[PDB]
Amino acid sequence: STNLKDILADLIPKEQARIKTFRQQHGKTVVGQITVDMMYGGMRGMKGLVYETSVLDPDEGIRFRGFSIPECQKLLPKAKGGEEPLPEGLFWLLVTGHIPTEEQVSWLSKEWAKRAALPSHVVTMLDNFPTNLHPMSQLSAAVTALNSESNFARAYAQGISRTKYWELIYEDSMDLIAKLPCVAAKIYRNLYREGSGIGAIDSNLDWSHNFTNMLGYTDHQFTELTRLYLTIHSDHEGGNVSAHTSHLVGSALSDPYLSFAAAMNGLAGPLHGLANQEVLVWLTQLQKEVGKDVSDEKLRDYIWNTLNSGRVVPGYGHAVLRKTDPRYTCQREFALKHLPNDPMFKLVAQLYKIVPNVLLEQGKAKNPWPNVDAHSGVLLQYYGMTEMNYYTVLFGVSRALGVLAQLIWSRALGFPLERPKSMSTEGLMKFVDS
Amino acid sequence: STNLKDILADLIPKEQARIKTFRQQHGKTVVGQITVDMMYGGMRGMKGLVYETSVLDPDEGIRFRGFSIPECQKLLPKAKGGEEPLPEGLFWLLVTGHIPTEEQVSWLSKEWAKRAALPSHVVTMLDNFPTNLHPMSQLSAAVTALNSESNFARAYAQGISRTKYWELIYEDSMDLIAKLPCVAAKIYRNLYREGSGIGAIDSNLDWSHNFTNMLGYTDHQFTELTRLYLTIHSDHEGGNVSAHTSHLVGSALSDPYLSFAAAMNGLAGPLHGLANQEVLVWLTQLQKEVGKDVSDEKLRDYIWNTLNSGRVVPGYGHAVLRKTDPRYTCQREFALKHLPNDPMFKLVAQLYKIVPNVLLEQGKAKNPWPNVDAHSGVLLQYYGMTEMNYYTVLFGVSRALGVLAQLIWSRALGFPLERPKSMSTEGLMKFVDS
Ligand SMILES: CC(C)(COP(=O)(O)OP(=O)(O)OC[C@H]1O[C@@H](n2cnc3c(N)ncnc32)[C@H](O)[C@@H]1OP(=O)(O)O)[C@@H](O)C(=O)NCCC(=O)NCCS
Ligand SMILES: CC(C)(COP(=O)(O)OP(=O)(O)OC[C@H]1O[C@@H](n2cnc3c(N)ncnc32)[C@H](O)[C@@H]1OP(=O)(O)O)[C@@H](O)C(=O)NCCC(=O)NCCS
Ligand SMILES: O=C([O-])CC(=O)C(=O)O
Ligand SMILES: O=C([O-])CC(=O)C(=O)O
Repeated sequence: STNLKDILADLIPKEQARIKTFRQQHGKTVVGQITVDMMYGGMRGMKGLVYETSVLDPDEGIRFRGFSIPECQKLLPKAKGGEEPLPEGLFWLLVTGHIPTEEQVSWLSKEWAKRAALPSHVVTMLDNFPTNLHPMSQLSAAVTALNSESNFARAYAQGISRTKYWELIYEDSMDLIAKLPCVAAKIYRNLYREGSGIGAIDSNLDWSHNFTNMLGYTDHQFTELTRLYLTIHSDHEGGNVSAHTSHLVGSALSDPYLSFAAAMNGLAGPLHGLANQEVLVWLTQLQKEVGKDVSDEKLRDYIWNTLNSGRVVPGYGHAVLRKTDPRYTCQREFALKHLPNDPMFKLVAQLYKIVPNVLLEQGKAKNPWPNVDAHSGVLLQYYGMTEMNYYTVLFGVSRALGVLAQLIWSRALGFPLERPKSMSTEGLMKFVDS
Repeated sequence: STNLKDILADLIPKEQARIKTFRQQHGKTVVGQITVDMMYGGMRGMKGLVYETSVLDPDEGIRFRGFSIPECQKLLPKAKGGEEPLPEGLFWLLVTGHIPTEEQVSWLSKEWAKRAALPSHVVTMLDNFPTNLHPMSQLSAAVTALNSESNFARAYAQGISRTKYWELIYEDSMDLIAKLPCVAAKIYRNLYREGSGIGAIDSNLDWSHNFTNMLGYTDHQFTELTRLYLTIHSDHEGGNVSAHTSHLVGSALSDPYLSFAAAMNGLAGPLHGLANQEVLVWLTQLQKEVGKDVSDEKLRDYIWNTLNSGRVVPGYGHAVLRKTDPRYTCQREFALKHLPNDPMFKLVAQLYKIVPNVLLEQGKAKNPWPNVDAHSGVLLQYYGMTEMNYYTVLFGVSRALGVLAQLIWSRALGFPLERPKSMSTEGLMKFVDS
């Protein structure tokens, strides 16, 4: 009806049947080869897992259940006075494969509003943490401590049918999504608002709005940016470190809280969730070095120096993507729509033109075009979100949507423990020699 | 000399050269095929990663740097008045590929004794946690909060050469190993010893002994069991969920603390680190149902019922192993040596004979023989370690040794971000159809 759990109950049998047939006909079909280099090279280009919620196409970028971000911008419900898609509807899409109605999204905002209360042990933990404990650590720790609240963990220990796993996983996932802005906002306030209270959840507000309210912002366009941000960082296929970590830990039947916290520890890594900060730090050094106002000619020579030094241009490139990132494009649209005379944004715009050509000549790049992280920092900074250490928390809150959507499906489809075979160098040499 | 870091500094270049040559000659060599079923089946039998510290051979079980557990029992230094190998020496083996001297192991015990102090924010967090927060959650949270202490995290943000990564990773890993018994013991005392202090580290004691002292035990043979336990659970190749999680999160350059905490969230999962408890719970139900003293004939009929009900016999089977687990064998040896007239152990012994034959006839089993978890609970319980929820913490403290050993090498060898490609069902169907 508007009850997601019932709609999902109807979808699951159909998907189980489809997969069962496909495995019966094509289980033994070879879809790729594993080389020595793939084993040493982090499984690069290895088809490794099934992940239903999103598929990253190298040339066009991300599709959410086969929908592009432009399609999502147009189709997904917006807040009444807003233009930006609500992350609620994105989650509905990832879970159901269907664009929700307005009423479905309204129902979901209300659900998450009612599940958001933190247990007091987690409030205490958060309030006692020192200011020098990184916000991503605080998040992960708190989410792990939330596992006390887990339906799945409790029911599993009492012996529960395999077929009922997804239901408890759904319940925990909805609970975690609900609580995450409260957790995230407590961290922000404890670190940068002298430990002031996060205030009330409003049952008539969407998730992003309750979040920006608890963060202590009121600017309507910041809420709009947050809706966009939370929508587009939500999922990036299954092979990224945070999706894969959530997937792997979850495959051992760790509850959503544990699986998500482990994902956060992966997103905290420099090579996964820190690029936003790296970009902003690089832009700041840029201005410092050549000046806050620059012609396109100087700017072109700086890139070259960067590269000759053997240093990357942050925010350009991607592991699998090979064209401009649609997550970048849509932030650009927001900017030139809402802050086009922003000096930092202008630099971001400038680099868009210049950097691509360079990286080409250099050769080594595969993808000479920008990723999402090239553009997120200047938007956030524009609206007073200046605490760069905190940025990966926003990413984390976003990424819950995609990874938990998929976790529900992994349990509904009965995906088993992920357990590849490892080899040593010595072992792999003898293997090859016979 | 006796400085591990210097010895490891000498080993690394040689291994880099060996791998570089091997990739140049054999990078493009195919070592396996990926099928649709492997993607749906948790990468089962997929050669997925390089993991140097240990290799699980399906027929003989685990080798630590090519040494068996029997070899390890004989070669590895023991405590002076002891017979059981010290986990210190195991860690030395995994790190160096070499059996340490007595003096090397003594040096290592002293190193870990000096690094063990907890920061006060982690003591506070632990002391404030409620009793209904699972010990594995408490561990993971505390380890994550320890990331405040990370050398690697700090140095990376200041820009550090790739070539120096392993050194800071070593430092953090040694620090984490040191602190882990203190963390683990604080949890145990807060949960089951009314929050009494963990008392002092003794700089002349080995790690396991300081650990059993902080746990509040004095029985010499418990310390001996702990040495054995911590040695044999230390590593089980790279494809298990906790090793792989540590490996994946670590590949994003998450520090050892974050990587290990994420591993713990995976070990907390029922299908990875809970089998010990499942076994004990099953044995208890067993006695309850058929009686605490039984002939081998009744016992044989119970198994059958279990199986006809569509329920597993816990502690039998393995994902990759296909014969009796040497980790099982060596606990048996300890038992029939130290507690042979233990009623629970006798049941464990009885099941050894009977269960294998059953599982055979049933067919479905691949491995009809016992794994390590069949045997750990009765040993621990025998010595008063009766809090089953806590058992996976012991496993966790053990598993640090192997996963952190390998983390050092992954960073020394410059292993890149792990990033396989995922596919949807829909996508994988179209892929196959062309
Ligand atoms: C995203 C990124 C890590 C992808 O790494 P990758 O898949 O290994 O990249 P490639 O396979 O294209 O690497 C080919 C070469 O181009 C280099 N390269 C890639 N992107 C580059 C960039 N934006 N600037 C400079 N050099 C770059 C690589 O370092 C490598 O050089 P090398 O041969 O000297 O080692 C890489 O493009 C990068 O470092 N970008 C900047 C950081 C960033 O924006 N990250 C966020 C996305 S995860
Ligand atoms: C360890 C274990 C999970 C391995 O799983 P696996 O690799 O999928 O096992 P297999 O491939 O051998 O499964 C073949 C069949 O034998 C069954 N089986 C395997 N071990 C069994 C056991 N000890 N008792 C009963 N049935 C068992 C499986 O459930 C499966 O039955 P199915 O066809 O009805 O689904 C499995 O042996 C098990 O459940 N053991 C008991 C729990 C345990 O000891 N786990 C700790 C080690 S991780
Ligand atoms: O795709 C990746 O590997 C990393 C990333 O950009 C993301 O997860 O959003
Ligand atoms: O090997 C596995 O997959 C699980 C396990 O027994 C271990 O990690 O010790």
